[PDB]
Amino acid sequence: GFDFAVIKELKTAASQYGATAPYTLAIVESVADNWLTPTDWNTLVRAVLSGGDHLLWKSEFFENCRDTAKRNQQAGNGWDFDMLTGSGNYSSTDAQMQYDPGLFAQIQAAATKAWRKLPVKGDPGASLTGVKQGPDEPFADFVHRLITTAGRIFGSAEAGVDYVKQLAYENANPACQAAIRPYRKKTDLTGYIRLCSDIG
Amino acid sequence: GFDFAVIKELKTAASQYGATAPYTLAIVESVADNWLTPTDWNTLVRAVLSGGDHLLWKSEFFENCRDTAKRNQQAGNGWDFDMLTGSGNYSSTDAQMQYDPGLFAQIQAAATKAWRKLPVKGDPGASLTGVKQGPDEPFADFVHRLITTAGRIFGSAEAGVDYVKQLAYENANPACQAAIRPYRKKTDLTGYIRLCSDIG
Amino acid sequence: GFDFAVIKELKTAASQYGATAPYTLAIVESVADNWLTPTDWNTLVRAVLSGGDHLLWKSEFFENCRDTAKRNQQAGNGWDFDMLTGSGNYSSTDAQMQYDPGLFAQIQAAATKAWRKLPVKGDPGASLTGVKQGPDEPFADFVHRLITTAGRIFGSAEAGVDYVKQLAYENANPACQAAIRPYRKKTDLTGYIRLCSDIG
Amino acid sequence: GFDFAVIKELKTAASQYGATAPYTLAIVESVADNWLTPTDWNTLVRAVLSGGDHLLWKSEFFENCRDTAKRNQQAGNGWDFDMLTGSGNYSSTDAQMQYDPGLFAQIQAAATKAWRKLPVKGDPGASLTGVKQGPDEPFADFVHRLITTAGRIFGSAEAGVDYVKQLAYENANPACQAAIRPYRKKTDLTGYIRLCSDIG
Amino acid sequence: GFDFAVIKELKTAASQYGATAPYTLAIVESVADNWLTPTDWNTLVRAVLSGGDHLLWKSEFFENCRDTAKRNQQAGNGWDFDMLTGSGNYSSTDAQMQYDPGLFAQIQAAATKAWRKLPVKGDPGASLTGVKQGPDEPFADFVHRLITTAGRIFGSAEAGVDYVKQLAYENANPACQAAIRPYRKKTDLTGYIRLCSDIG
Amino acid sequence: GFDFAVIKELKTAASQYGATAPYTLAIVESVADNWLTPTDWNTLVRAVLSGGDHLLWKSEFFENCRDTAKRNQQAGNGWDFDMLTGSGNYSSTDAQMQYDPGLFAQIQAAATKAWRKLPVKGDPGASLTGVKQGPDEPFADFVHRLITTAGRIFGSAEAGVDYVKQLAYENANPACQAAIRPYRKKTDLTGYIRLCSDIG
Amino acid sequence: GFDFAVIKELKTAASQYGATAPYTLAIVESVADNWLTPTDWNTLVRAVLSGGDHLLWKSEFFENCRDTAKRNQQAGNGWDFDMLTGSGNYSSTDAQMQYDPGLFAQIQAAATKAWRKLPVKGDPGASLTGVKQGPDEPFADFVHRLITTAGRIFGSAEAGVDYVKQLAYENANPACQAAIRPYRKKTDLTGYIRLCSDIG
Repeated sequence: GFDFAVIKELKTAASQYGATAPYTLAIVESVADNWLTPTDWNTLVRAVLSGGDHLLWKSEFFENCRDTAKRNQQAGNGWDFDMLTGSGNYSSTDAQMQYDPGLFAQIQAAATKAWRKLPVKGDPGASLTGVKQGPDEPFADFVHRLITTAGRIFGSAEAGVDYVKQLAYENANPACQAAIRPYRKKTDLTGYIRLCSDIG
Repeated sequence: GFDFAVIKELKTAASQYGATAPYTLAIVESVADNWLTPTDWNTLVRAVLSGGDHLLWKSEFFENCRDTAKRNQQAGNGWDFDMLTGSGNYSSTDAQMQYDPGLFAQIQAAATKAWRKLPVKGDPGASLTGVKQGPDEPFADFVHRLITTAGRIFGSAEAGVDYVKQLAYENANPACQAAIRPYRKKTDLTGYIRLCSDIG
Repeated sequence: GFDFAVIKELKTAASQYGATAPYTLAIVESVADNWLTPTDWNTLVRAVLSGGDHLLWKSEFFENCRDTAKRNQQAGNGWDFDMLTGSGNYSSTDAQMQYDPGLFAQIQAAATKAWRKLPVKGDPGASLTGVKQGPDEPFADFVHRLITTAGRIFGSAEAGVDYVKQLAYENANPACQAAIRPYRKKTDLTGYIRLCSDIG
Repeated sequence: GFDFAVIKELKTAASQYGATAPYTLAIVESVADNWLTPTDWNTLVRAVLSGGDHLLWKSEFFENCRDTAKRNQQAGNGWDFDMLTGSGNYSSTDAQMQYDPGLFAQIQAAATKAWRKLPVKGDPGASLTGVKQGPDEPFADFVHRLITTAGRIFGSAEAGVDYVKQLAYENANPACQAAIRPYRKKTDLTGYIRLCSDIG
Repeated sequence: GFDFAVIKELKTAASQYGATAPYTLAIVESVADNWLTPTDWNTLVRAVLSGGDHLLWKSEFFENCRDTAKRNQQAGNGWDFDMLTGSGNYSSTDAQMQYDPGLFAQIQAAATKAWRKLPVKGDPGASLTGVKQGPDEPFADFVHRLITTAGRIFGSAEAGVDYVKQLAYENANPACQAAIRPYRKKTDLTGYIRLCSDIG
Repeated sequence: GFDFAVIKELKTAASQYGATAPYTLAIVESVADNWLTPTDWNTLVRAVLSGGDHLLWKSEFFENCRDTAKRNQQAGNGWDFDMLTGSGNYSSTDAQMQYDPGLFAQIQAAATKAWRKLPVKGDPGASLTGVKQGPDEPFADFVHRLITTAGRIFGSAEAGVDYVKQLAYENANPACQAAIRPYRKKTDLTGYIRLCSDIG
Repeated sequence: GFDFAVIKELKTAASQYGATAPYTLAIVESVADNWLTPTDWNTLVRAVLSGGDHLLWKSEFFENCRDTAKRNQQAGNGWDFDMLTGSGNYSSTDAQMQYDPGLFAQIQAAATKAWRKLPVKGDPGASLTGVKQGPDEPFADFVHRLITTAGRIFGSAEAGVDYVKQLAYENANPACQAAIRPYRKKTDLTGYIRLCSDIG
């Protein structure tokens, strides 16, 4: 089916998380769940994504998939042109929907393979390590935001380290961080959540 | 074909990088390139991997793939039992090799889908952030090792940050780090490669 | 097949590890993988091993296996003499190879049962607890050697204890141990690998 | 024939020298020596190179070469579609190998023309002017490396100038450069090779 | 067609830039655009160029092109003598114009291949690094001249470096350079264009 | 008709003004006035412009225009392939000129729609806010240049503001600006044109 | 037969020794040992050598050898055109191999005569008299290198003279030469080999 808003949302996450974050490809493959055409899949993506990424993925589609077609006719499928074009001649919606289910397996695998291929820019997440917690904002909630998105981008929650500790420290508001740095070194989450829980 | 050593190597990388590092799944899908049986694929993996991971992936194989079979017979493939068991009745090597190429697409997609599913433990890389550069070891080569594997695990080379700077610092030998910390703060790779290039 | 060198190697390990170390019986059963004659198995072992061990195992073979034959003819196998002698009358290589596969199961089980029976001397590993690390030798590599072989003999890596700590200590070179004992008590592997990493 | 490693090597040189260094195009035209298909030539290059470069060169291939086809049919060749597509309809390996030798001349000229067209990024060589000679590394060998690669990139050995002299100076180790700068100004290669030839 | 003046101009650029500067071969291949005879091409070049270069290129023409003819008759072109002489027997203008278009591809490729081969002297550009800006001449325009021609010869605009900075410095008039050297070190183009913009 | 020089000129303005300045699209649509082929329009633009921009615009041409073709055949035009390819099969110049005038309306609208789509880099005008008036150059003429081009890029003459006042100030020569800043704050164009009108 | 590497090696020696050193012509005549075509001999040499040398030798070949042909037909050989062209009409490999053995004598003599004719530049050996022994390098081995190559170029080992003595002296490292010059004048090889045999 046509996913509209969640597509927009993953595009937003793609610009913040990058088309490499376990998040993004997880959602990719999640949407790939449905028997549907790569044609509109890719029109959709080039709508959210930017052109050359798209057309490159689809050109490598043509190349590798028609090599697969070589193999398929070595095995003798008798296919690979029309659907395995994205749209060959009359793939107008349903005429493309005429997929073989194993042909659907092929097309879905190829689309996700493509999407898997091309590299992201390489720097959409800097915000994570960046400025701080907002001063008025609650601290532990900010830290929770931090570790959750750090798992999102780093790929695991188990990135937490004195690196992450001083990341939160610098990111804490001047009040809370100014309490923590004189508080102790080797200070753990319990100390922070204990201390800075007020407004004043 | 039977990949032996590189399989061993990815298993080693899986215990160090984890079955989440872009490295590991990249190699997974790279090996998935060949028309072959998921049966020996999975026997291989359960040989390198540990059992429950394997049999769980293959049970979810059965479940989701026989739902796919529901759909396939809604479309009317007339298949999904024998090959889409891993081995149904007489999948003895070649009799399994009797795959439909679209059936191969399905099985490869399902295997990689499974492997994609289950979570790693969550902490095979601690060594990265860990002890140091060896004292006798050359420093810049160590740093190169660091950023390369940091890209391996973090998923991008663009993790480098004053975090990574003090990571190298602590990791540098007492000589080089003892030169760098008095040297300057805000010190970049050029400074390190400049300074500590000797033996004495 | 004829394993030559690895047999020699396990014999070496048997004199150092003893025919009790999980290592040795693991390799025993690993070699037992093949449909082959206990005859040459045992000629091989008595070649590496020493006679009375061998002939005793094979005498208990005769005894328990011919009791098994009692049972087999209670069930009525109609066998147990020729092959279940090791060589009865014309077991000359292939004529012995005429094994029943369930007969092979029996013979392999009996051979490994025998090998399992007789006791080792009781002291081939003293070297482990013994003299030291060589002075010029690297320390942490020595310690790694220590814990690996300690797992080999003790049967688990989880023998490591302040016992093992002072074992390494005494075993460390006079330099490193003379650094460690004044360094601290309750000192862990991190401390050792940290300190003694040099040559001078 | 299939050049594998040297292709990898020129790709490495392309990232260091750039697809403009006399080196790179010299090797390009050197490989172009053989009667072979631009199809796999270009698949190869897009394998080493990055996509848009490739497909752009091949699109301009289509454009200019089909203008050439205009001319060819003004002269009346009766060709330019199938081979002069890269693969028109059945250029499957040998069916493409069905080239006319003058048609091969055309295709080789067109491929090299394309490759000649598109511009490099513009900065893969900075290393040349960059950090230094390694301190332990021998100096004159480093200088030799310098002038050789300077010829590689600049296109001639006759770039050597007091620019290059102070380039080597800065690049020399602190020992050798600290000897040379007090040594003299207007110092030539003979002076450097004379002075810094030791270890200490 | 007969290019007269631009040929003269590239010859001038060849004596200043050398028959290696991306400029010169770019113009070479640009003129090669037309279906025409290598005969007058080469008469033209030996008119601008100097003899041995020419006749050497054309001798290697004969050699490599008649090896190509070997191959062509292995493929069976049935040609290579008359046109693939430059003029065999009756190549008098139009009778040479009787080229096959694939034969034209061959001849153009061969001519440009030749021209590509032979080496320049090795030092036509010294003027670039040389004397200075004229004193009365405007400085920034001179610098623009510098970087443009430096791109011409070096092959890229990205040669600009403190080398090029002191090149302009020395090249600046005594007034402007005498202002700049006391002005600052690490001075960029903005500083120069800012300062020396006057006459007095 | 073939516009040559003005095309070059708009390309120059595109690199200085950007393909967003009201100037550039005004000229675009001005040239679009003529019944002509998008084919050569786009060959022209990709000649001045850079490839991916072009081919992207034309790919979106294919996509949206063949959706328009969907609609056209819902209305039943019976067209959209050959001309609405840019060149389908025999669009060789006149055979493309066989456009329907409403088909020309479509193609012109599509071409300008494309050109309208893709984004400029985002920074070709910095010169505007940049260095200054040349010292010898007349001031008010420079200011006139400023406001005219500021209208060109900003899209209106009504950008003039104390921002623009200090822009001219900084841009004025040291003489004139050094007269104006002590002259007054809130100084208008009349003051500047009054004061700095001399040479000395 | 095709000598590849040794040809490369003599070319290297030709650039260092010059095509006059007894070495080079000795190797020339050594290779001339085989009944083979001067055609590929000369293609080979012009591959290692540089063109005008080659074609000049072969032009004088034509001249003197066709004078020899004058004489041959005064004696009435009835030959000298085809083979005594290098390749007359159908000297394609074997058809050239159709040499008369006395004709081979003629062609070999002519080729070596040519090669004997033309003069070397006149200065490829300066290195010999040049910089020094490397400081770390062993001295007597360096001296051995010296006299061996001095025999190579000078044509005899009996060049050794107080000239050669001070050549080695200057060439000795500062240590050894600084020992020798105060050691004695009229010092012979025995003194040097005696003294400087150490490292320190």
